[PDB]
Amino acid sequence: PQKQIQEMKEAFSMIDVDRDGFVSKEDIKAISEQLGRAPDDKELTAMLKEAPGPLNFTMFLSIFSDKLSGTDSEETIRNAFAMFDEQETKKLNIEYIKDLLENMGDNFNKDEMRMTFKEAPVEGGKFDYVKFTAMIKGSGEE
Amino acid sequence: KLSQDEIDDLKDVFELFDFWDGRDGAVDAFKLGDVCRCLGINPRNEDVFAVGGTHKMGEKSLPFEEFLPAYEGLMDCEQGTFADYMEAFKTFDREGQGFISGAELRHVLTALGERLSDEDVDEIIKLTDLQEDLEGNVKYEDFVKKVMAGPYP
Amino acid sequence: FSDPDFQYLAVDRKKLMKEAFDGKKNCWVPDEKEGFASAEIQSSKGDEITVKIVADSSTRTVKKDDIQSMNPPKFEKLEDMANMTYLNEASVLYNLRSRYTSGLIYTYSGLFCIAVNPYRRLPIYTDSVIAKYRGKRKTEIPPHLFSVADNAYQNMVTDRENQSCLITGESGAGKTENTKKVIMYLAKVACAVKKEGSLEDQIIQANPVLEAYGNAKTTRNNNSSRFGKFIRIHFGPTGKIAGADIETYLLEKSRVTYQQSAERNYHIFYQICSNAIPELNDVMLVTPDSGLYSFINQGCLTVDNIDDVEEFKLCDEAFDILGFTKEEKQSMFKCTASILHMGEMKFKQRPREEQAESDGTAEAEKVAFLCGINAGDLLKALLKPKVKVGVTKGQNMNQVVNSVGALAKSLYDRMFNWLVRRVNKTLDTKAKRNYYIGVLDIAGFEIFDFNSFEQLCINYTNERLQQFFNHHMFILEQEEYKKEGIAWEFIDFGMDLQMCIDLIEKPMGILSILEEECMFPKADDKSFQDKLYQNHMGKNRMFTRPNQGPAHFELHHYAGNVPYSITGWLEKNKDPINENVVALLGASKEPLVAELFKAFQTISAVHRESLNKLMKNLYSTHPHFVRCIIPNELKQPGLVDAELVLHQLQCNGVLRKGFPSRLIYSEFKQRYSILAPNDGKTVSEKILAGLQMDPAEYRLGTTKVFFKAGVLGNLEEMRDERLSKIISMFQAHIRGYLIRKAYKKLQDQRIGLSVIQRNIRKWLVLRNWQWWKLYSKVKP
Ligand SMILES: Nc1ncnc2c1ncn2[C@@H]1O[C@H](COP(=O)(O)OP(=O)(O)OP(O)(O)=S)[C@@H](O)[C@H]1O
Ligand SMILES: *[C@H](C[C@H](O)Nc1ccc(N2C(=O)C[C@@H](*)C2=O)cc1)C(=O)O
Ligand SMILES: [Ca+2]
Ligand SMILES: [Mg+2]
Ligand SMILES: [Mg+2]
Repeated sequence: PQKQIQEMKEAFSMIDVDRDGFVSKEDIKAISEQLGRAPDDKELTAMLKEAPGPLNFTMFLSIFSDKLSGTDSEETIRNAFAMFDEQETKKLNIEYIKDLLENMGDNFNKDEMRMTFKEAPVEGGKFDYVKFTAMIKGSGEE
Repeated sequence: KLSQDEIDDLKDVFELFDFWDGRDGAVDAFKLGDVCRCLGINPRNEDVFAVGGTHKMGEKSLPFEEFLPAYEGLMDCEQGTFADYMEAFKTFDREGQGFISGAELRHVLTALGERLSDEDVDEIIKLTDLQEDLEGNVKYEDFVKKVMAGPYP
Repeated sequence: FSDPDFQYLAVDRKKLMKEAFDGKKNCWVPDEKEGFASAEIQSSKGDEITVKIVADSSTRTVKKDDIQSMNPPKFEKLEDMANMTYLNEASVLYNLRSRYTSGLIYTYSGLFCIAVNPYRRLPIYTDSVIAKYRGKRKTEIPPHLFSVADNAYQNMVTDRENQSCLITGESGAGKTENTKKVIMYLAKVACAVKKEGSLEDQIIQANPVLEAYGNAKTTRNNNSSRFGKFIRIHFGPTGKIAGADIETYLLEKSRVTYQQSAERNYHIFYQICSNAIPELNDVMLVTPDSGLYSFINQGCLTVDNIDDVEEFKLCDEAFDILGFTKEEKQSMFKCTASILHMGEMKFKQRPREEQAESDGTAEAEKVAFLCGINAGDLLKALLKPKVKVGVTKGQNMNQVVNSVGALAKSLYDRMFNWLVRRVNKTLDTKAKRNYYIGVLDIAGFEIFDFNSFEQLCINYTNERLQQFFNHHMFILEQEEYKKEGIAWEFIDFGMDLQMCIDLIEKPMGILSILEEECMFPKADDKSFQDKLYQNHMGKNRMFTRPNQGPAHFELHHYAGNVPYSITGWLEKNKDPINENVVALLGASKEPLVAELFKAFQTISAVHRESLNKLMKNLYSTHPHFVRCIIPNELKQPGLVDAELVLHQLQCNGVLRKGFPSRLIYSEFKQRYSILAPNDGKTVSEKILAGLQMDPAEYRLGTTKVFFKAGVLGNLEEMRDERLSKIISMFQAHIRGYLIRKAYKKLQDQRIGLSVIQRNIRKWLVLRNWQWWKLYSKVKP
């Protein structure tokens, strides 16, 4: 979490159009419109209450540290997969991990199943959980 | 009966099987016998059925207040002493030295009694490491010892 | 000893020397060819011991069970086989067989005296031999019939009792030949010292007679005995033969006029017409062809190794020395040749209506001369019988052509009767008898395709001897019941055998019926088939077949069930001779005839006694059994028909019946330790005791241990099953071993999956958080 902060501010400048110090409820509808699919009214409104008080940056880095609490190391994650790859292939036969989720531990529910594999780096029946974890949260690019 | 600490060996293992077939608070009947083994036991096939149990995963899900009373049974049933096994195997040893030919082992383990699985036997060997001499025979006595012992000596 | 000229009656030399044996590799296995075969186990895969045929070095497979256990080259060609470590259904063959191919022909093997037919007159009977077996006991001199008598001699003299000497086997097994040699032996030893016999040659010579009258060449062999015999030799205080007396039984009377095929009517007929006594033909009006007389020219007319000529010449001399006279001797043949012509009295289906008619007269007339009486009264009363009810009758074509086939028959029988009678007279010396020895020779049970009254007899008569041997065999145990001291006075066996004997002869039995159902001409075979089933149907235990024919009721006998057919039984039970003839002949000129027809309603009434006699006489004679066996149907010596011998064995002494079973305490270890897997007798001692063994099903002995009924079998199951349950616990144990091994990972992965499954389940929620998208949206 350090260098990320430096990149955070960058994410703070773009949002803060008028540089009104903060992210006015309007500063959001800003870049988003000038950039994407502007969220619904309430979507915006109830998007601020997520933070205790008027968001400067500290409150910006705040609401962002919560949704990143239980982040098991990329290693523990990639090492959690290979725990099934009893052959050191850094890979899993798709139909495997597939059934290994939808029917194991907690019934990966249908929906959550799809939304995942949608981008699944699968190829040739294989499944590089390595590159997938590297993508699930981590190295790669921004 | 059983001891709280003993059941702690059942509680810990149960929530571990119900987990693999989905945490719903119920374990697959067929998977039941394979569970009871996780407690220093070796109940017979027929027996494991005498207390519920199934084959294809999808017959009955057992909960707990019912899973336990089942262990209560497959606990007053017969275990094979070093003797029994020895006396049995002997009923296949003609020479005397106490050696059993190769094929035969993989044969008796399948043919007679209750064949279990080509793989299995091939695993029980590849595992507890039993090597055939340079003729074609293994001293069963020395084998049956390894099985009785357990994978973790 | 040495080696005089013992070359056959002795298991000569050192073939016992050079060369290779294991209680396992070597053993006996089934074989469609030569019975069983020697092999070398080359691999064991559970219930299918794989072996290899040592002969052609082949490699077949045989189930553990079916395998047989081979004896070591020690007991090779043993004598009293009882000594073999192995005396099973296969071990017996290897020995006896190797012996037959050596011309050994003798093995006492246990308590018997087995002897296979050689089919080649052996030299092992010379006086040198006879003498070599004088007084000798039985455990030093090589095994042979002889000694079987020398022992049956001192086991007599010294025992002040009586000795019987039965000879079992099948037909042609060679009994009515060894019975001869046993007679000859007793002759050549204990002696008493133009015209007559030497009272040896008086007995020994009395053979070709009853043989050339009772023995006929039948498909089986060539000198088959068609009549029972029980010669008894008496002994005086000086332990010397003082008396003889023969005893015949059921004779094949239907043979007199019929020979299905490849058979010859009773010998004499074939020799009377051989022209052996040219100066006699014109005394029987016989001209020799015996291919010319319908009555004996049916079957084959000349067996291959029998020279009727000498067979007759000798048969001639026999009578002389036997104590006969010109008359007697001649008279005999006369009534003998008579029958020959008696079957040459052609007849005519006369009335174009259906009546009585003479065809020629020239022949028949000749018969009237031989027998005596006038052809007139004869051919006359032969066609117009006169036998009232205290009137005259009329016979048809059959009632006459089928009439002679009664006269002539009934004659031979009567003749034979007087024949033996005559003989037993010339050799009954009213001397001083003290104890008699005795041999009995009569083919045993027989189960033809179509069983008739005659069969009922032969079988019945044979099933009475069984209760004898079977009884004198129970004693032999109630003696090794003591050696092992257990006294099984908890057995009521032996009566089940009295289910046929009793029934078959009791005052209400079949013989009692067919013997009374004649006291009235109402001989309706239908009124018989009923009356029988009106008294013995569904009460007791006796009532499809291939190539088998017609039958009315069976009889759970011993060697099997004989489907009897009472069809035309009554008339067969006696002589349907036109009394017109009888009385007529009963006044003839020839003494033989008259006496044969001079003046107990017959033949159940002759056998229900003759047998009672024999039996109630044997049960007073210490027995000496001898079993004969036929090597081959080809009757050519040197060969052994595997399946053949084997069979003949499972009827005699291969033991047994429904007695207990005994098993050495040593062996008991291996096939029964496993039933209580938790030395000797001591070992088992507890097992059963702890097994709560119904304590009435056993009696522990000193040699070994005894069980009651097929229980060892009852146990065997407790094994085959239990033993398997062990394998189960093991395999089940193997399963309980694997799981453990994986339980580490089965629990280790638990956390592994819980990692991903929860990491992603928390990753998506993030990719669906307004802010984040916003952040990623801005990733400049
Ligand atoms: N010991 C022997 N030595 C030489 N040839 C023998 C011997 N025993 C039997 N044979 C021959 O086999 C024949 C038939 O034997 P028999 O003694 O007549 O038979 P069997 O046992 O009396 O027959 P059954 O039971 O009355 S049909 C004899 O006539 C001989 O040719
Ligand atoms: C031999 C016929 C033959 O070999 N078969 C049988 C022999 C014995 C038996 N037994 C017994 O011995 C007792 C009861 C029984 O069934 C049956 C068949 C012959 O010709 O004597
Ligand atoms: Ca579950
Ligand atoms: Mg701003
Ligand atoms: Mg005979």
